[PDB]
Amino acid sequence: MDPRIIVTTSRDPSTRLSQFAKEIKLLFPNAVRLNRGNYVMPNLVDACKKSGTTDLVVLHEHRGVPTSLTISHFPHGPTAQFSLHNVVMRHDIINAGNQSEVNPHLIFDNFTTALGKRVVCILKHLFNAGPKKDSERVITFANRGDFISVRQHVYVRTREGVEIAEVGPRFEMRLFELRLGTLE
Amino acid sequence: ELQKAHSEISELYANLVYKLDVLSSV
Amino acid sequence: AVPSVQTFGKKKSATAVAHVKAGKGLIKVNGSPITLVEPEILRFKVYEPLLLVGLDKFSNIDIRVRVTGGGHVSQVYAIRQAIAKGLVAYHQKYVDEQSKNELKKAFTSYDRTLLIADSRRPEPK
Amino acid sequence: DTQVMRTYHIQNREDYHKYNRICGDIRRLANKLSLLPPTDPFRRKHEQLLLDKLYAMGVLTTKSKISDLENKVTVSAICRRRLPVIMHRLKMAETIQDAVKFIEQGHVRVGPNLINDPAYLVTRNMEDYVTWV
Amino acid sequence: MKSDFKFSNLLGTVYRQGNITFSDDGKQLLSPVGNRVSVFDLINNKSFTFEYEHRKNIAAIDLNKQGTLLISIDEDGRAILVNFKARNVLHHFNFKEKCSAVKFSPDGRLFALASGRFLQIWKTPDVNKDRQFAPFVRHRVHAGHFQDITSLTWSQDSRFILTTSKDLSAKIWSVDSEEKNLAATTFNGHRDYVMGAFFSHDQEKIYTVSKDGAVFVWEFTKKYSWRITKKHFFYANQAKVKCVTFHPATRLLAVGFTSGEFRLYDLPDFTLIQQLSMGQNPVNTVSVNQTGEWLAFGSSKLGQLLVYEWQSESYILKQQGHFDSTNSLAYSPDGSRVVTASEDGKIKVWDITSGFCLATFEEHTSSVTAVQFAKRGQVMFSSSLDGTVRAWDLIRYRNFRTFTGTERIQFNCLAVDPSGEVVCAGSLDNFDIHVWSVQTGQLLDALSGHEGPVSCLSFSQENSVLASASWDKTIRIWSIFGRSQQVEPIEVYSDVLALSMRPDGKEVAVSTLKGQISIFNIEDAKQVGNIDCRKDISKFFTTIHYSFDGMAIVAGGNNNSICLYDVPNEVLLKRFIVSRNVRVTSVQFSPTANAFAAASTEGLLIYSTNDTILFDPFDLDVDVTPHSTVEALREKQFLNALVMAFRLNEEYLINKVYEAIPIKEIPLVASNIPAIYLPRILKFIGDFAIESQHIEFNLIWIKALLSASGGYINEHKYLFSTAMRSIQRFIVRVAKEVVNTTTDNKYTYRFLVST
RNA sequence: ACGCGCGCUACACUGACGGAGCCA
RNA sequence: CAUUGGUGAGCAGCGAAGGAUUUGGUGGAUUGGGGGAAUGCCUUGUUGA
Repeated sequence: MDPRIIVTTSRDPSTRLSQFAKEIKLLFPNAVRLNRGNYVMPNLVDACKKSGTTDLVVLHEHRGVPTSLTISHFPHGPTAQFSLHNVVMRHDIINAGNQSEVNPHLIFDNFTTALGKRVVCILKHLFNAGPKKDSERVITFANRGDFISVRQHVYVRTREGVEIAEVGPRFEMRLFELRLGTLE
Repeated sequence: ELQKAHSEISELYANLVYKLDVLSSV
Repeated sequence: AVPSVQTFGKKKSATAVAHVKAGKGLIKVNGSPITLVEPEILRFKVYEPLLLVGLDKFSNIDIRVRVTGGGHVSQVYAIRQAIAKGLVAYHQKYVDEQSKNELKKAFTSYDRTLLIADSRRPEPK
Repeated sequence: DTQVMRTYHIQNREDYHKYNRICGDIRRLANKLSLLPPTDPFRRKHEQLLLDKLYAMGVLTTKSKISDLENKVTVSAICRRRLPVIMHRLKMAETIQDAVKFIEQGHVRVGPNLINDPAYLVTRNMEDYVTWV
Repeated sequence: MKSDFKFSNLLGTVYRQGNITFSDDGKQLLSPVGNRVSVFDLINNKSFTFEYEHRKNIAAIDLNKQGTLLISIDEDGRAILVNFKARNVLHHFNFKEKCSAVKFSPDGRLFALASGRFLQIWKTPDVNKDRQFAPFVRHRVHAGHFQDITSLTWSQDSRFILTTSKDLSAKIWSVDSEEKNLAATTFNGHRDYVMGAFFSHDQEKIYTVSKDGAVFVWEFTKKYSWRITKKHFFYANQAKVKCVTFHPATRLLAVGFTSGEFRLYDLPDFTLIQQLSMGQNPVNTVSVNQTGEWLAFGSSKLGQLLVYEWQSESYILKQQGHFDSTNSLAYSPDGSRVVTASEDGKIKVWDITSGFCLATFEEHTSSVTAVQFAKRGQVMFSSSLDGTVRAWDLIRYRNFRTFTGTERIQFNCLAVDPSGEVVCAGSLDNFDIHVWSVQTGQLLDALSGHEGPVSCLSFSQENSVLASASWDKTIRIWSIFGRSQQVEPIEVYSDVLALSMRPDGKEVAVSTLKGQISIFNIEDAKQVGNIDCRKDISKFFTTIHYSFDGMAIVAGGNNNSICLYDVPNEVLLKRFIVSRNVRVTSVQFSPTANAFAAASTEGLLIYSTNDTILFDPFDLDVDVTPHSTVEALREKQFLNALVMAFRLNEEYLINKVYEAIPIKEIPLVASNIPAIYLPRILKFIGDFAIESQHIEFNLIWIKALLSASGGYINEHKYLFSTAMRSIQRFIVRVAKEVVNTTTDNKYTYRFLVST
């Protein structure tokens, strides 16, 4: 039911990709860090089909626009590639706050159910790690048309005051290539 | 009536599962 | 028609094909006898199928092999594999079964996968 | 009639009669289970399971509606579940004739078992494992 | 082990058609199968005669007047003779045509066969030795009739043969050229087809029965001749009278039906005594005991494979099952009970040491694929094609749990730990393996590691290792109880189906995709690959099992053959089934080291290590006389009687040399036995114990031996494992006797003090 | 005015210089 | 250059006054589903002799 997520980059990460992969590692009890000794193996289909996993995340960098995230659901094969805003130097965080088994509440703003809805399913289908389903933190997905923003906040009540807690990195992605997948 | 119809249709369904199951592994 | 078989083998990326026909005892590598291989250190590794079974064992045999692909070392793990299954698959068909087991029993005691190719499938534990 | 007898290399004439009786049982099951009030979950659940098991049997390889149950279930559909027609359409032999010529004399294998019967049937999920000897 | 392994039992009673009869003793049941003849004794069912010259699978059978002669007839018309212990005394192709019935005299002089359109009677040979090329002599033959002879009846004079015919008529035959009353007069007037006739044992009533239910009574008036006396007409019963047999009590009738019910009547009264139903499957034939106390009737092959024994005061003596072709076998931890799995979806327990059909369980919706015991002796897990697995305990007869939970229609392999914590099953059509805790049926994980259908699974006695053989040239090893997982090897060859484990956790036996059967350890050193599976009347590798002492494995495919192997290369012995149209589908090894099993489509098990063979273990004959030197060591030197007569192995000596030594001598003997003469006597006590009534006597032996060498059998394991199991079953089966009844005289004295 | 971090380039005596062999 | 496929002539060796390939008959042993009536039928009631 809950997915099994694998994270992978090119053979040459620097520090700025290392800490970034450390933040992306922080979506566990099902997020695992792993490099390849080739750049990207073409046998990853036997890797995921043999391992039985469902989803794959790839970090790389190209020069059509700058740096790129890639998400794919493995057996069917839809694959969204997204573009990032900032990869320069994020926070060196690998675990702080709670654990990532805590399923937060999930917020989508600026409802577009015309053609971004396939995205809104996948983000629902990704972040259901853990048996919690009871909110301790919160993750925010802000549409601004084709600009989205990512937030992580912790509930800080004070004298029954609903104060947010900014933690972790602040992302702002754009819809890059989204390949029309299959029923296969 | 309705219970009778569920009786005979559940009968022929039980027979039909058997007849296809003969071809299922042979 | 002459009695002949054909096997082949492969390490990491190189592949190597072997014919086995009845003859007078020659072992060639693409144009060249077996004593030439160069890396020059690892030549005992391709001698390995000969002395594990015995020096003679070839007196009505001819062997030629050839090499495609690979780096320096990984060509040699191919051709030591190809002569290994090559020799056995001759004994399959014209010599008795019981010679073949004695090859299989002697090789597999010393087995550095002379009869199976290694294949890597990495996996998150 | 005998068009079907000649198209699929039937070794007999009895087989068209037998599959005609089985398809008759399926049609009268369809009619009797059809004539109920359509909100009765008996009818919905049992026609649904009949659809799913007829997916698995490979007869309705086409993904279906309810009304296909009157429409498509013929003798020739289950006759296309016979082994050499699976063999030909899996592009092993060249004609259906030569496929039957191979199964007459033992070269074909489903799973780990030898086959020599031209009336063994395959599922929609056993046909992955067909090779030679 | 070298012993002559041969068939002397079979797996469940009646699969096939035939006649059926008792002995004259009333304690021996004669109930054939099609292929051989299985004569039970009524108390403690055992197996006596095992012919095999039958090339065709039907019998006709009878014994003479004391059981010293048995025949059996198949379709072709050749017969085979045995005396008491299957000597196979005589053999005789008798006819190119088939036989309908065979009947002796009560005198053993004459012999009766019905065939074709004739009637043969033969002069009976006595018991002797052989030395006849043709032992049977023709006495007379009688011509003629109009068509076939279907039933036969003998009289008390041994002068008087009453026989029916197929042409709706009956005839009479004087044996000794007397022309008894100068008449062989026919019987006619029968509207319907004749199923049998009988001659009453007071020489005045001649009896006929027809297929409709009609019964006709003629008198011994030969005004002058035959007159009818009592007629009937049945039009509304509307079945067919299939079989008929008449009482030697000469008062009662028995009538069998196609409809599936059992009729009893009286001869001149025509009262209805009782009728009984057992199904809808037709009654094939019925025969009565010689005193009317016991009834037995056989049921036809396509219908019930069941034979009941009903008395005239209406209670069923022996009930039974024995259904069709079998999927799976496993031995209980006590070496006495054997599970079977049938195609129709039951699970039956067979006490094949004693022929009972003990108990059943029926919750399956379709066929059963896998059975295996847990090592506690408490529980056994069944696997099905139902889409679920379930648990069972023995005489609580109650289903613990039915594990399932993912959508599935096929499971194919079931294995559990010795620890009893976790149960694993391998889906034939998922590329994954399932585990369950037996506490709840919680799902722990789903261990995704294969690429083909997983097809055989077993554990280890080390019990940290899971052996997982899938059908994609890949053998795998698993950790379940640590804090990580493992790396899993690759085969060299040839897709595997059959996996079998050593009870050490150190050796794994695999069956490659041809006749080569191969072994390698847990550091993948491939020891042997072994040669093909012969005997066509293509080649396969279906099941394989590691024997319990750690010195042998047994291979069974589907090619009328079964092979023995040791740990080194050699082919030990090839046993095989002769019959005519798979056979073998499962084989496992007994914990008594006396025999093992092979699940065949016929159904046939035993191997039976015996001791009639002269083994010479440690220079037997330097101890020159087995008699007089042992006679010297019965007067003196009781340490040397054991070592002397133990190197000797006449079983007709070990009773006396073992019995005769005194009680006070026993701890001195056991303290000074050699360590090389130990296991054969520890195995000898474990199978001699179950027979006699010397419980005190053998118990002081096992006190001395188990008190003597405990650490030596603690370290030198895996043979005293087998012997120790054999003695422990005797200990528990006597303990639960005398503790029960000694309790039942332990309440009494204080119950006197009560009031 | 400056700072922080990533890549990129040197310092090694596993040194130079010359050939010959040879694998994706 | 690859005793590489087809084809033909010779030699060592093996055997000696015949050899190699191919085929016929013969004997022994084994081997039917959904709707409908006139008409006809079936069942049942009736009407007159």
